[PDB]
Amino acid sequence: FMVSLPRMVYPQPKVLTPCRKDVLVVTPWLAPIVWEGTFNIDILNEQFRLQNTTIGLTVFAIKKYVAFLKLFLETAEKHFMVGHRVHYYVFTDQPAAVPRVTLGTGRQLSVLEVRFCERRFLSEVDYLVCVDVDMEFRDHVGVEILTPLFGTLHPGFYGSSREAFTYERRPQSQAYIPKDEGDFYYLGGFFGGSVQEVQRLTRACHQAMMVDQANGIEHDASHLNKYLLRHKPTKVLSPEYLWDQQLLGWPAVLRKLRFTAVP
Ligand SMILES: [Hg+2]
Ligand SMILES: [Hg+2]
Ligand SMILES: [Hg+2]
Ligand SMILES: [Hg+2]
Repeated sequence: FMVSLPRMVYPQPKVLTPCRKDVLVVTPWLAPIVWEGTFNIDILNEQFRLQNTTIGLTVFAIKKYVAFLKLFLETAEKHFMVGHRVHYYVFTDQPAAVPRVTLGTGRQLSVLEVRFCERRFLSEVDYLVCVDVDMEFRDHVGVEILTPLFGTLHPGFYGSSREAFTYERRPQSQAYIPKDEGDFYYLGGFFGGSVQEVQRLTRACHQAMMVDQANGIEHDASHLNKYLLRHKPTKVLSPEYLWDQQLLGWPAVLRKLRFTAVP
């Protein structure tokens, strides 16, 4: 049950004026492709606040990567889902090395040591967002991404033909994608969706990985890409949501760099 939106004043959408004339803003299966300019965040924020949405943000910070947590969480506090309930889950082998970062109200952090758990996510959050920790939020990352299942366009392949995508190409692998298949090349550093859809993804990925290991063949990205080929995501994030400015600059087609590699 979705309650009524309030009165809001904003510019009328123009049916005969395309949103962007430089990029694809919807997939062939009618999933939006989220670029700056495609969304009114005020409408979306209302929609998700009225549902009292809670978002889990999972990071794995092992060994030397704990060094990146401080900048990651600090910048998340400024840019990630500001205004909504956020639950950080930091998986680490060094719980004591996790920095004390000050969190805004309605936001919490759990440290989970690694050397009825998945069940925990189902009762605690509505969506899960899984990302790499050696990263920095530089601009808005908000509820526009939220959907049952989403992937993010790999920043070095978003203009490439499918032949050039570095999918798994060996037929013996469960991640195998032939040269004549593939919609996009998704990167493993930013994906998510509902808790249910994310658990299905990681479960299917874990089983495919074990089958490959059993067949003497050896990763994350290739399996994610196979999964999202066969289970089309309900939104697709533009490379705004995972960029490397040192490696790729700031091209015109990116009006914002939201989430980036660290110099
Ligand atoms: Hg638009
Ligand atoms: Hg995750
Ligand atoms: Hg992840
Ligand atoms: Hg996966």
